[PDB]
Amino acid sequence: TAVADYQKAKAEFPQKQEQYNKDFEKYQSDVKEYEAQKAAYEQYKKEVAQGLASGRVEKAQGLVFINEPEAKLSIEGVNQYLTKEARQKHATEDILQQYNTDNYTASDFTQANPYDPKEDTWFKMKVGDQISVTYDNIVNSKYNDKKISKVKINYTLNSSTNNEGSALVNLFHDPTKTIFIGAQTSNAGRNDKISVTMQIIFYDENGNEIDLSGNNAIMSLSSLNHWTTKYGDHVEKVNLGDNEFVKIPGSSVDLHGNEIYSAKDNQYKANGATFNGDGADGWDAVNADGTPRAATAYYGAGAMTYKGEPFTFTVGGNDQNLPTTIWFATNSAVAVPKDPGAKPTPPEKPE
Ligand SMILES: OC[C@H]1O[C@@H](O)[C@H](O)[C@@H](O)[C@@H]1O
Ligand SMILES: OC[C@H]1O[C@@H](O)[C@H](O)[C@@H](O)[C@@H]1O
Ligand SMILES: [Ca+2]
Repeated sequence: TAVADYQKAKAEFPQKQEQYNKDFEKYQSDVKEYEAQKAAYEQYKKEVAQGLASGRVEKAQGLVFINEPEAKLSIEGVNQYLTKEARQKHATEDILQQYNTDNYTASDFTQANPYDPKEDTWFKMKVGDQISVTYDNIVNSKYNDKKISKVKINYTLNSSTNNEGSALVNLFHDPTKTIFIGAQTSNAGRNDKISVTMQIIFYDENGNEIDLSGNNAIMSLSSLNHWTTKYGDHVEKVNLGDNEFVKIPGSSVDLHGNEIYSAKDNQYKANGATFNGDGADGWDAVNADGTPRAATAYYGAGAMTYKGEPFTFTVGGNDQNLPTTIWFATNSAVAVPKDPGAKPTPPEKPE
């Protein structure tokens, strides 16, 4: 028994030290992350408490526009819907290949919408051609206690990364999930981009457009990834136009001119990021509904006071042949720093 115990402890000890080593490196990593989250949270709590500009996220928010799972689509200005057959044919493909516009041909598109208003719709957008999407059956949303009955979003593709002046769009029937857009990156040199200008109009129950001049419509501009690898210097940017930037404390995202983005890589700790974006517990992890999985989502986020005026998102920087994609969603779910909990404690040294 003493022998059994002894030989087991001896035999297991190498493994226990291996695991200890792993757990300690994790602890050291976790503490840097914890300190960062804690710093961001404390600054956020201060800004809310003291009424600094970033506190407007909690103090000025009159918009509730986060979950509209019953919304249905009415679309004007789209000429090239993806056929159901083509959608089906690409549904098993990896996301990048799904948005590789080189893998679609003209026979994959039709001028007649095959999608029910109640379902996510796929189409090719064309550079310069504004589309107008009306979303109604809006059940959960309001602005300053005006129930929202309908939302209209205009979208305009300004440029693409492909050489066809086009991008493939998955348009969510839920307007709070917005748009998933992508195209092949046809050219080398990382200087092409997908750029979409949008404008969102909310309507009240009487069908009138809602005046946002009370500056209570705080909208998320989350998941502005910037990664830099051998495969690209991929940067997601928003030009806020006449809307106002709301800085998220601790965020990698800041104002550079009238564009917001992360000036440095915010995707890989290996590239200097505070948090990794990738994986099920990376800062950029999302549910199918687009809702962040991660308390650290603030890190790749900004926000805006949305004044009802156009804004433009852009993504670009991929190397040639790596399709450029962005799920761009804006809604009232601003990603702010959250309570990181207890400081992680070092693991017990096995002895
Ligand atoms: O930035 C747009 C969106 O990108 C997606 O990853 C998710 O739906 C959100 O985290 C974000 O709001
Ligand atoms: O890390 C995953 C990310 O991929 C990017 O290409 C898209 O912009 C994001 O919306 C998503 O946030
Ligand atoms: Ca993103």
